[PDB]
Amino acid sequence: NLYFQSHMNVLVIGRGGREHAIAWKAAQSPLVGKLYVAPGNPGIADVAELVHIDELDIEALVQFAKQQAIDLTIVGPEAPLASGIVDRFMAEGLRIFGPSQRAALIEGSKAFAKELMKKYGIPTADHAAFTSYEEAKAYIEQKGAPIVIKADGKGVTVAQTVEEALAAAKAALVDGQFGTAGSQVVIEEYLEGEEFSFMAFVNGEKVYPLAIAQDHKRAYDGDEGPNTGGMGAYSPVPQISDEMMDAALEAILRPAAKALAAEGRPFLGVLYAGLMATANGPKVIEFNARFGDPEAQVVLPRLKTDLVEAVLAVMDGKELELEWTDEAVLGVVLAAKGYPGAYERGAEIRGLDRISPDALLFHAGTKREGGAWYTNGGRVLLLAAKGETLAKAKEKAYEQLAAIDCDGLFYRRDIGRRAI
Ligand SMILES: Nc1ncnc2c1ncn2[C@@H]1O[C@H](COP(=O)(O)O)[C@@H](O)[C@H]1O
Repeated sequence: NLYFQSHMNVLVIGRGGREHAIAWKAAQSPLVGKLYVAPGNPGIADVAELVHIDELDIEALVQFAKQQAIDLTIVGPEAPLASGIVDRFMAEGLRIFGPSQRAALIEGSKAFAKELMKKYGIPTADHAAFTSYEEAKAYIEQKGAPIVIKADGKGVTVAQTVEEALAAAKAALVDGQFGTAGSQVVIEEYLEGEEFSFMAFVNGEKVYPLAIAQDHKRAYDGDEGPNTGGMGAYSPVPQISDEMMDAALEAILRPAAKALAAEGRPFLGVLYAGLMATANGPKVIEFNARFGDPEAQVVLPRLKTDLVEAVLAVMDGKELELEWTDEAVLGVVLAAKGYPGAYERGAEIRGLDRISPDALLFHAGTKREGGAWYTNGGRVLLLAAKGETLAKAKEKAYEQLAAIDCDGLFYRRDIGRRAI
C-alpha cells in the first residue's frame, strides 16, 4: 500500500546467520537493485555481494556507503551500534536502520536497563550490586530465596536457601575479581516460567511488534551445559498465551520505547526483549538492541510483508501492520564441538548440496576453499524448515539435518520438543 523508491542500493553489516537471513529477505524485495554485505561470509555470497570491511571499521564503512551511494544500511551485530556506527552515518547523511550509541546502551549496560525499568515501572527481575557484604546480606535477607548470586572473575549460583545465598555472596566478595572499585557481587531475583523472545521494530515511541519466538540458549539437550548465543529456535510459540503477549507489548515494549525517548535516547531499529512468562505476568530478563540470532532466522521467513518496505515505513514513522504466514518455522544450530567453549576449526562439511531447496540454510561460520566447505566459527550453520504446524516444521528440519556430515559439528536434537 505504501510507496518507496526502487532500485535501491542496500548494505547489511555483519557476518553471521542473522545477516544471511536479513540479506536473503532483502534480496527478494522489488525495491532493491544492489545488495552488499560487509563482511558477510561464503554462504551469504549466494544472495549478495561481499564487501571486505570489518563491522567495526566504521570510517571505512562510511566511505564505502557514500562511494556506492547506499540508500539504506541495516546493522546486524550490536558491536558496531555500541561503537556509534549510527551516529557517524547520520552525520554523513546516510540512512541507516539501527539505534544511536546512546539508545543502544539498553543492551550494552544491564545496569542501565535495570535503572531505566525501575524508574519507569517496567516489570523485570529485581537487581542489585554490592561491594559490601553487610549491605549484600541485608538485601538478601529481604528478598529471600531462591535467589541468584553472581560473582565476577562458574560464578553464577541459584541459591535455594538464604543461608546458601549468604555463603555464596560472601565468597563472591572474598574470592571475586578485585576491580578498580574493589570486588563486587550481583544479586538478582530468580524467575520461573516460560522464556520467549519478543522483537519489534521501533522508532521513538512507535512500536511495530514482530512474531514472538522461543530460543534454547543451553548448549545441550535437556537444557544442560553452559549458556550460548542460541542453539535453536522456533516461531510461533503456542505455550505463550495471547494475553501474555499483549501484556508484554503494552507493559514492556511500548513503555521501554517511551522511556528511552523520554530520557533523550530515542531508539530506532529492532528492540529485542528477552522475556519470562511468569504467573505474575511477563518480566524482562534482558534487552537487546538488534535482531536476535537465531531468532532472525526463524522469524524473518514468516514475515510476508516486504522487509525493506517495512524498515523504510518504520524509519518514516508511517503506519504499518506486518503480515505473517500461518506456517511455523523451526531452526537448529550446528555448532563446532566445544562451543561455547574452546572449539576447533577446519573440519570438512559434506552434504550441503543434499539439502532440499525448500530448506532454509543460513551460514554463520563457514569457509569455502578448494571447492569444499569447512567449519570456521563457534556457530557454523542453522537449518530451518517451514511447516503447517510446529511438529511438522520440527520433523522436516531434523530430517534435512541428517543429510549433513561433519565430525567437527554437533546440534541439539530436542529443539521444539516441549513445545510439541
Ligand atoms: N533473573 C533470572 N532468572 C531466571 N533466569 C535467568 C535470570 N537471569 C538470567 N537468566 C538465564 O540466563 C540466560 C542468559 O542470560 P545471561 O546469563 O545474563 O546472559 C537467560 O536465557 C536465562 O535463562
